[PDB]
Amino acid sequence: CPRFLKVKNWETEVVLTDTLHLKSTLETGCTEYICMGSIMHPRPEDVATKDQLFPLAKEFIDQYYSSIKRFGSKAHMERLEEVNKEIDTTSTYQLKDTELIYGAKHAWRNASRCVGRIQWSKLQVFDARDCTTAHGMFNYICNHVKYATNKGNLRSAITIFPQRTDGKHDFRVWNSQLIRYAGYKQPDGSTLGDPANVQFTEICIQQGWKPPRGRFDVLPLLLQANGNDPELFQIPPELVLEVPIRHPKFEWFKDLGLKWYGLPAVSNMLLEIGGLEFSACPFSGWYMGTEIGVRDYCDNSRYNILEEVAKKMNLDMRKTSSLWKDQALVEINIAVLYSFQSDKVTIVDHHSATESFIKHMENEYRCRGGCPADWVWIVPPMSGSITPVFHQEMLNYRLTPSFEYQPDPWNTHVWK
Amino acid sequence: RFLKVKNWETEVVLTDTLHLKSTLETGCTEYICMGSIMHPSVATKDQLFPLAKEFIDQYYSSIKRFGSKAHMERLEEVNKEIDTTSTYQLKDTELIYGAKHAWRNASRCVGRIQWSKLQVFDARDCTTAHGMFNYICNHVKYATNKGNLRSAITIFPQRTDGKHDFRVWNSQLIRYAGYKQPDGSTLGDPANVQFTEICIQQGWKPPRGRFDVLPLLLQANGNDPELFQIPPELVLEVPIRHPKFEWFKDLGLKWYGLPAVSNMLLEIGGLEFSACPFSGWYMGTEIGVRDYCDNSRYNILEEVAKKMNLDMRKTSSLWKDQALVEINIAVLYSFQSDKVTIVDHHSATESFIKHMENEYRCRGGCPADWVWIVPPMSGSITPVFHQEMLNYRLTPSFEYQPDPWNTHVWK
Ligand code: HEM
Ligand code: HEM
Ligand SMILES: Cc1cc(N)nc2cc(-c3ccc(OCc4ccccn4)c(CN)c3)ccc12
Ligand SMILES: Cc1cc(N)nc2cc(-c3ccc(OCc4ccccn4)c(CN)c3)ccc12
Ligand SMILES: C[C@H](O)[C@H](O)[C@H]1CNc2nc(N)[nH]c(=O)c2N1
Ligand SMILES: C[C@H](O)[C@H](O)[C@H]1CNc2nc(N)[nH]c(=O)c2N1
Ligand SMILES: [Zn+2]
Repeated sequence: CPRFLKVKNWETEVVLTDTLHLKSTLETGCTEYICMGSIMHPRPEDVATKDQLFPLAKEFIDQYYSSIKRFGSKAHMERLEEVNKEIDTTSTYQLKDTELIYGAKHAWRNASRCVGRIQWSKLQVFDARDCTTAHGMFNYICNHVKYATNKGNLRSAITIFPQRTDGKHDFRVWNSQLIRYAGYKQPDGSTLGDPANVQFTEICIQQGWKPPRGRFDVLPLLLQANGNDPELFQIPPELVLEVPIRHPKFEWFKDLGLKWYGLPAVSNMLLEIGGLEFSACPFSGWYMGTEIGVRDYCDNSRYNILEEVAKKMNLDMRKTSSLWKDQALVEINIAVLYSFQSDKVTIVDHHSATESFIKHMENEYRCRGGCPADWVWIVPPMSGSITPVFHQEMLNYRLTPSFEYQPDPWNTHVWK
Repeated sequence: RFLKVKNWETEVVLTDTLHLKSTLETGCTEYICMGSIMHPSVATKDQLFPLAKEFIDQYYSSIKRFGSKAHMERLEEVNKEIDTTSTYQLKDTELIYGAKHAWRNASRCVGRIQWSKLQVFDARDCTTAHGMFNYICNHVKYATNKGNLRSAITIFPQRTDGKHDFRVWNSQLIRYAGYKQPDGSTLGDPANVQFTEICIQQGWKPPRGRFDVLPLLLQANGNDPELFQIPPELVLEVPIRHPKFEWFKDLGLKWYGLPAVSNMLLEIGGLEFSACPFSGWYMGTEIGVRDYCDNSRYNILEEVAKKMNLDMRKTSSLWKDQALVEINIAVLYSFQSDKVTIVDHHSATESFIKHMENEYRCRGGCPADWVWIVPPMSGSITPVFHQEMLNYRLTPSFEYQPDPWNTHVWK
């Protein structure tokens, strides 16, 4: 593998040099003869063996002591020996609080698909490894929601529940995000609410949830502790900050009855640190406007509102070459940013966010020797080429600590 | 192994077997993906015969006569020729097959539903830049067809020793000049400031306007390049106006109807065709987003947003996004009103999805570069954004080559 790789920005001519790729530890899915860079995702009994765990832990511990400028120190060699004994006697080990915080921040720093990583070192880490029950998980999650929401001055945070042991005692949040809206398939084939969440909604209903059957119903939490069957909990509604969507010019936009929640909090990913696996680790930041205004609202398989907005805008919808879809899409994203800013709920537009990411990427190249980035995900879903990331070459590779995908828990759970 | 690609909007899953036929590299490895790198980085008789044999085999497999008498005789024929000349010449049928398949295999091209409808002009008998100019004029006239554009490619003689290359020095046959001003800024098209200066330095008298059609700069058989003015009645242009903003025409904008890329290399069966201008018709965003609104291109967003009286102090007003849509409405409206072929990015990406379906069914796959296929605006409200794609390299192909003014040893 070549030692220095160059990436160029075709708009500014800036050339950056990447050496950090030499530290990559996992597979991308690509080969020498095929590129899988647009593939979205390129056994539960199996946990890391002693022999697998030793090198992964040393690699992380080494990285941690190098970061605090104590590599090779007495404290470094003693921590190595203590970890090695734990793995020897118990087949696993426990991270120190300092290492847990370092690992979580670096999984975010390493998340190649995240345009928001300029913030990676300002992450509030909540240590929930003492949790034993689903009620306890509910408590930790409510506190997380309240802290991160901060009455609209959102603060990035992660809550980390106990790590995997034998694979039969996993902690899991069954929700894909802490706050999402229910979706309901009707007998006639139409959908009320968010079509993305129909399957999960049906699971909640089977578990006993009584659905209000509206368009914007906050879903309950479905929480699994220690491998037990999951349990339902209603998030207290005063903890769910929401924004009604209105438009600065179009007085009729409010009459569409749209709203969205303030806190994006992904809850179905796995955090890997030093070979340890944290299967329940909900983390939250704040929104980029297009996540709501382009994807959530205008995806055909989501709320799919382009049609109705175009009608109320009295656009010619007969020919595609009028660009009526594009024109309505901009107005919708204007409304989303206006409504969040008016209510003083943190949000970032796609111009500001991508401009910050370029500055972040350049700094990471300077101080760290690189910045893994997934162009397919970094470039926003509208107006791609009038953001600076479109013209920026990126290298994608997988560093650890990392956030990973994991199978949906209803597909693997053994019901008690 | 068989590879699956999913459309996350329609849940259609296609199965790729065609990738198993590739042997050229992508630039990625198991540990690093270079899918967003623009260019991830003179044969011998021994390099040349396996390449020739592979291409002959796939041609005779394509015409349902694999292992036939003609197939066996063509292989032996090509064998003797590489032996005794260090190269070989393609039959006419093979030239046409190879050129259509280079287009078919172009992973970055969203227009490939048209790939088998390509007019192939054989220019392998050309010897001088005057001959190149004649062949190119005939291409332009045929492809333009009074607005009813027709896809075409003109293929000049192949590389021999690398010292006698035919080259079109222009990056496209029709482009507008760019002028580096005294006060530091740029008049015209900044993409072409360097090429324009080379044309001036070679004797071209520049009109110094905003849309000055560049001359052709043509190199035959490795000689110094020579300048030629394309006859203006051959250059079809469209004044851009808006269907609702009557002030838009006062911007003074125009563009040319014929996109004709002239700086790429065509590779067929180990042979290299360093001059092979090819042309189709525009997707509107190529003009309305990239050519007009790239920071390093015509950069007209501020001006348009001014005349729209948009609030420009905060990025979160999305004033850039509003002006961008209006510019692209004007381009599509202007070409359509003048009956010049153009396709919008919704229709084009929709056609590409259908093309992918066809290729998976009849060919076992379709190499496709998501980074290039997804249009530069309104990405996720086009169907290709939600379509998983596999990128891999098949030959015959179009390849990049160095700019001639970095190689050419003058005399
Ligand atoms: C603080 C403000 C943040 C912003 C503006 C932001 C922005 C984004 C956006 C726009 C995406 C693409 C999402 C999509 O297309 O649906 C994304 C993905 C991602 N973000 Fe960030 N993010 C933020 C905070 C965080 C935090 C706090 C973490 C973890 C601690 C994180 C980790 C990730 C990961 C792992 C992904 C990839 C998700 C996947 O592959 O499915 N982000 N982010
Ligand atoms: C007929 C209508 C066609 C349409 C609408 C079309 C559309 C496009 C577009 C939009 C691009 C991306 C260009 C950019 O972003 O700057 C592209 C790339 C490309 N097209 Fe097509 N195209 C057409 C015809 C053709 C033909 C006739 C050929 C060759 C015979 C061809 C070969 C290519 C190649 C090689 C590329 C990639 C260029 C590169 O890698 O730098 N296309 N096409
Ligand atoms: C912290 C934060 C802030 C912010 N503003 N946005 C964020 C977006 C994500 C995010 C996006 C897309 C995802 O996957 C879509 C998918 C996958 C497979 C199939 C269908 N769809 C997932 C999967 N967990 C997460 C994660 C964290 C974010
Ligand atoms: C046949 C046809 C029809 C149509 N409608 N559009 C077409 C666009 C291209 C096309 C686009 C971008 C390109 O690369 C930009 C670049 C590279 C390196 C450095 C700077 N810039 C090249 C490389 N020549 C070609 C090619 C053919 C087209
Ligand atoms: C097929 C394609 O990979 C898929 O639609 C991806 C494209 N890029 C994306 N980019 C972001 N940020 N989020 C997404 O969900 C997707 N979806
Ligand atoms: C850095 C990146 O590869 C570069 O900007 C690419 C991105 N995608 C593109 N897509 C198209 N269609 N045309 C382009 O010129 C580019 N440029
Ligand atoms: Zn790749």
